[PDB]
Amino acid sequence: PFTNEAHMWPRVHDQPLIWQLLQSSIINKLIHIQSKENYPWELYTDFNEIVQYLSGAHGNSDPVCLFVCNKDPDVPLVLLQQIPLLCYMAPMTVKLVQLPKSAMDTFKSVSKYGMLLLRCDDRVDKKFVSQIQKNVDLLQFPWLNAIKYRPT
Amino acid sequence: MNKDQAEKYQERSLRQKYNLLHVLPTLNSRALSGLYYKNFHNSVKRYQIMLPEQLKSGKFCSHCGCVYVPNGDSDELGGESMEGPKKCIQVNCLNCEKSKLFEW
Amino acid sequence: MLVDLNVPWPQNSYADKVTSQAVNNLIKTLSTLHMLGYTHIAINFTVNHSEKFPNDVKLLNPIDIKRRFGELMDRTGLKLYSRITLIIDDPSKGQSLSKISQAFDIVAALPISEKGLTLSTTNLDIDLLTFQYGSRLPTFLKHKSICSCVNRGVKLEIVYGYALRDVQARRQFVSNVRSVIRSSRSRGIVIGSGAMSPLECRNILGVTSLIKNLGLPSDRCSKAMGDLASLVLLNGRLRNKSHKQTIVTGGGSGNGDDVVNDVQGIDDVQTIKVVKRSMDAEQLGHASKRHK
RNA sequence: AAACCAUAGUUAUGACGAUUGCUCUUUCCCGUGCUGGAUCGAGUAACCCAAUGGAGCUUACUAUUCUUGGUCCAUGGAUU
RNA sequence: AGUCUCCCACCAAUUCGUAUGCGGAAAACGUAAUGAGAUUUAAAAAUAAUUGUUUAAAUCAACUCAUUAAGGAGGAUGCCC
Ligand SMILES: [Mg+2]
Ligand SMILES: [Zn+2]
Repeated sequence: PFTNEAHMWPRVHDQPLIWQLLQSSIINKLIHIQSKENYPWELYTDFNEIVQYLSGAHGNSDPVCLFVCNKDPDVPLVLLQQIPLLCYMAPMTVKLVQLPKSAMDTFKSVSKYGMLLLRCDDRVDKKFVSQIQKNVDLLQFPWLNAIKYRPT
Repeated sequence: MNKDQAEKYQERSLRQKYNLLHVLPTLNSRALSGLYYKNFHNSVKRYQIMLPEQLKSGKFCSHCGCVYVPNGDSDELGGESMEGPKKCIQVNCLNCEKSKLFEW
Repeated sequence: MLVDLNVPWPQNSYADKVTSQAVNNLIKTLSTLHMLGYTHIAINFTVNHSEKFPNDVKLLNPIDIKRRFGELMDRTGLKLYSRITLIIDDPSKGQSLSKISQAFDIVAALPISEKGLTLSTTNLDIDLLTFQYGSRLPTFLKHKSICSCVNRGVKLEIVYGYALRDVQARRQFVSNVRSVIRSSRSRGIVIGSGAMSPLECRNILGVTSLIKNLGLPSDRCSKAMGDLASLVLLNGRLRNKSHKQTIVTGGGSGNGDDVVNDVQGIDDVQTIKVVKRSMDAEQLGHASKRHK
């Protein structure tokens, strides 16, 4: 497949109760001041630096965790075109995660656009990324399989 | 030709064409990229089956015909740059020097 | 290279059972043809179109090239082909050529009427058009039809072996052959010998003398017996063995394994050719540089 | 009741003999060479034929079943 | 040879009174310069004539269509000078 299984990324329903708690953490981040948001935690919220950090500028930390609001209308199809191939080709282990409910567009309302990648090495970040690697992991390359482009 | 064996042959031919449209030269050689793109489209036109718009939008290039790809098999990247909006979102490639922009 | 395409089989209908004396006489005449000199021989099997054709495949070909002719060919050194002549007079509904053409190699016709002649020249997929040199001609043969049929394919066949049968038959044979040569513009002419015994066979020079006395030049006779015979054999071999001249299951590496030449190698119950691996990707492309 | 008229005219253009010329191959000679000369041979083809006259276009022809001129980001060999 | 086209009486004009790239009485006629095109096209195919194959679809070559009215004078550019 090329984008066929790119529809079905996440498969767990234990997600929401801890997800809006993750948005509570997002509030904790964003309520300090322009600098003290990224003071303890590396958060990036600009598509330019989003792609520049994955281009190969710095390779310090392997685990990167990127989060996008998608699988819903009222969203840039043109920009959701190319982000999974970008996070896969990146040499860093980038765990792309897609918000599971469309009503969580408060994310769109708060940071910039509904895009946010972080450098997951802080002890709470990996404290839960070790519980999310248990949860979901699905990322392949279309050049390898290319057996289910879109038949039938 | 039996219809049941003809359908299977059709899917097999489509699979083989899309697979050959991938690995080394369709990525590197823009000539072969355009050639195999034209061949695949002339093959899907003869069957008269609609193509999925979700991929049809961002499928390939319009100047040479390479897969729009940014950076188990390490390969070449299709798109060298992908800026922010800066006024409006655009995407550029290496194989040629033209860029395609879409509006939000 | 000499080709004889009109060796008759001692049988007309499927109700007949051929005795051992007839196949022994055929063995003797094949040995006779090999003694003086010949390259290709294709035996003929005449049958009528009106009667019902048996609804079988493995019983339609009563030749058995592999059992007896395959037993004698290793001592003889030539190849045999199966040919059938469809004698058609009226357009009846019995028509299942899709099986006889695929079971046999070369399919010819022997029309008696004008409508049958026209339909066999236009629509019927055949290889040779033979006329009854024993009987009279149906009507006045035209030029444009024969020329367009030669340009389209099927050529005419002259059977000089029939003139050795009777005394009154030679006059009608000559009267038919001269008209055929005049109406065919001497382009699509293939000569054959319809002899049932080795007693009525001749040398290539005797055939040349007879045909040049009939009216056709000698160089054209040699050309038609050398290249026009090989081409009419190739047509009937490729239209059956291969597809409609697009993909051939025979691969000629040198100059002996050809679709018409190689007959013991190519399987017939199927169309595969099991050959050991001789072409990989690591060998040098230039044959002059490629050495084993 | 005719207007009847073709440097072929109504489906006729027949039978052979002789001479010159052209293609390749066989050899000789002067001065490498010459639209050179002389023998030993073969070939002079194929497409097809008028029916009142002229022009244009298209379609059949030339493989030991006559020939000629040029071109080729076609391949094959050699030198720089 | 061919189921192709046209001339073989005129008409200061209901009679193609057509100064339309050139030649031509006409021609479903020859050729010249430029741009583009391929059942996704103006139109050729895998839902008037002719030709066995019957334009092209790396580049060249070939087909189709779309533009360029005749003569004299002035200025600019390029070549021998
Ligand atoms: Mg005539
Ligand atoms: Zn390009």
